[PDB]
Amino acid sequence: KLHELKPAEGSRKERNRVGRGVATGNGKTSGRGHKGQKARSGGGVRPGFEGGQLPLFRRLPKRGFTNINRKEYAIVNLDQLNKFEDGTEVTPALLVESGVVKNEKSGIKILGNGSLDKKLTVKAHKFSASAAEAIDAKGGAHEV
Amino acid sequence: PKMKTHRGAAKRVKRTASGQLKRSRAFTSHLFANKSTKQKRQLRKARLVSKSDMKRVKQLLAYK
Amino acid sequence: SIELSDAVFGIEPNNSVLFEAINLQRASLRQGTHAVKNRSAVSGGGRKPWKQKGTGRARQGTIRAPQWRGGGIVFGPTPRSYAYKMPKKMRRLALRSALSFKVQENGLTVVDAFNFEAPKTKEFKNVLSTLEQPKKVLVVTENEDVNVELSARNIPGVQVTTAQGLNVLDITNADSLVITEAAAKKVEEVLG
RNA sequence: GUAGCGGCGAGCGAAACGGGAAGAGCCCAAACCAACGUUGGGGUUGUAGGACACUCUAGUUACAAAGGACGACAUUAGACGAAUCAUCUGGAAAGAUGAAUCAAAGAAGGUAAUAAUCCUGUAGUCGAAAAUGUUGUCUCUCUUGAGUGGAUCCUGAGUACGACGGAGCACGUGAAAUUCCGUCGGAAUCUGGGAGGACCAUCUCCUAAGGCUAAAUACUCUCUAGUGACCGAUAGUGAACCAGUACCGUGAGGGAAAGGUGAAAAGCACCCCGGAAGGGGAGUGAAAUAGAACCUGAAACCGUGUGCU
RNA sequence: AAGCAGUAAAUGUGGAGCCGUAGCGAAAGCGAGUCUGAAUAGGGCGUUUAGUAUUUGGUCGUAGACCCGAAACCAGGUGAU
RNA sequence: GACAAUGGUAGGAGAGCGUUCUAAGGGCGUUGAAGCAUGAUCGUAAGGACAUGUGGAGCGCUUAGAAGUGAGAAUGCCGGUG
Repeated sequence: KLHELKPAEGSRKERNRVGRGVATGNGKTSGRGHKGQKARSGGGVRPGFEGGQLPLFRRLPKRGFTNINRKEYAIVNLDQLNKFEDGTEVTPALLVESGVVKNEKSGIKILGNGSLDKKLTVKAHKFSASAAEAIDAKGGAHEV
Repeated sequence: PKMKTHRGAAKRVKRTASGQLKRSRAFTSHLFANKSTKQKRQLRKARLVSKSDMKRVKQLLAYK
Repeated sequence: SIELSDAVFGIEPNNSVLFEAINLQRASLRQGTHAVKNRSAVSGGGRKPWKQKGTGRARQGTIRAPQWRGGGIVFGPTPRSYAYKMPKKMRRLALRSALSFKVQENGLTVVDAFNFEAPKTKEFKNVLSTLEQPKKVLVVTENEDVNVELSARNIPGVQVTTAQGLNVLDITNADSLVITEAAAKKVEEVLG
């Protein structure tokens, strides 16, 4: 009822207010300490560092490059294919529909992690050595 | 607004599966006549960022 | 006479989700429209009042500082919005909880069609008193009934709503619920 | 916060794709024909168009060419508009206690205290001499349409582009394309020219060096009707009050303080002390320690009289 | 998410987009395994393979960022009573 | 019921008092609200009642929500008075 309301147990907590007397425990200096750079309004040094010793991310070398023609493949392992009725046909337009592939980056690839225990025909862009052997090991077909 | 990545730090580390960062070694640019064979062969291997350094630079690489 | 599946009107209410829904709705119909003036927005106070040192006085820089009488305010109100959101699946679990709680305490009244041809407050007042209804009642139909909404709206404690206008706040504030069979079927079919 | 830029330091930072709001496209220069350079006609492009030669007829006044008569609304004054009586306390009833009534009207404000039924109102209807705005129906005003042939002709020049010096593109001269300025040089003509991030070859897309164009977008000095878990006189605009005012400065310019009797002035007739101010009575009023220096009236500070020392 | 409908609401609708279900390598690439390497020979990082959306509290970053206080710098004006 | 622990600055953790506004419910008030003054009252603390004077119209309680939420000191600002 509107006159008897109760939030769930442990779901709320009161905020802490500083500079409100000595009995609270955060009264005078409000938890900052005594007379430093970190005790002034406006804060102190940058999150990485500033001044002083040479930073760690400046005494190490750079490495590598980025390829603009990069290709990433949506992978489906052999376990995710058991949801289909045995003897069915699997196509990239149906994996996205049934709820195995959410985003089709640059095609579908099948990886051999698990057990198949089916006789279904699957057609995808790429196959691995285990995926193609295990699929053909119990009856089936595949295409590219 | 949005936080900004450290561009000079994103060119030097990579993210691993457990969440750590993989780095490269220093003291390998030149002056190799002054270093022994054992030193130069063992500076080819990679390392990981220490936990002492992680406590300071973790926020600079949050989108990476 | 009328069968309704226990998915609605027959579940155990969830109190945490109901509290969250009540607080969300009540916070989302509140406008900010409040503002103060800081140092820069208060009129005047450009020059220094007196020289930094030489006379015995506290050093001051402007006559509109926070500690002056008539100066700017620091850390005051500023206009903003208070609304937020929750997952769609929790917005529906809260509504069924309200309907089920209302059903639990015998606050549900299924009736036939409201047969009104012209607006008339006394006829609906007599109808409400015949069915033994409490002071606060919510009446629900399927579409917009003009002749039902025109009357029954000047009576303090009665509100009219449709099937796709049901609220967590309307159900919780009302003391008993009066519905029609078509409205009940629409409520059962839409929700779940 | 990706690609990238960066004493590769601090830091800077995109676009195309996709999802939406809104959504019409057109006029000139040249070839060519007729008249006395002139003004008319013809003509507007990449699936290649146009000139010449072959059979040939939707008003868009926001671009697209530009002057006017022609009924419905909106705004600017307003008018109708339901329902209550009695007792108690009180100075006064709307409060308390009983009997009623209205409601497409229980928003709000006032009335001697706290009113759906006392008053102005509200819901709902009615209404325009005259002026202005927005729209629609004839009148009114312009109007040339598509394919086949391509002998031959036309399709924007000190322009494009290059070197030197700068700038702008997220891009600091870097391997810098794409585009702008100053100086100096300086093309091609459909088997033509440009682009696809130096550059060349092949492919794909487009056609520079003339012009015009509503809508979705930004803001509020204002007018009308409203809203708030915004302020309540050291707050809220500097300014609730004759405020950009008193005042200060040669000048530009800087800038305050100040709200409250009572329901109704019914704002103390008259007598006494005094030169007067001020007071003591008597009256008004529910109340005058509510008498205009007026609601409530705290602390500092200043006085008079008293129990114990 | 933007948008649309709704009382400046609640929540309908909207699946562009985002995080996770698989890593390793500078990259081509391979894939429960990959990189280095003549050689799983040894070694490095992975094979845990439960996340995801909203929100109370703590801390951080970008904004003046807990409050008051300079000596100064730049830009446009006013002054030879 | 038996035993054990409880000095404390910087600083970490936990539980509470009070103030203004909103929602729902339930109440008080001219037979006298808030405010002010006095009192020999209650709780471990922040603090809460009651009675009597003044005052002349508004205000508490319970559960939730949100903050311009607590003053002894800055040669602090404004007013009054030594």
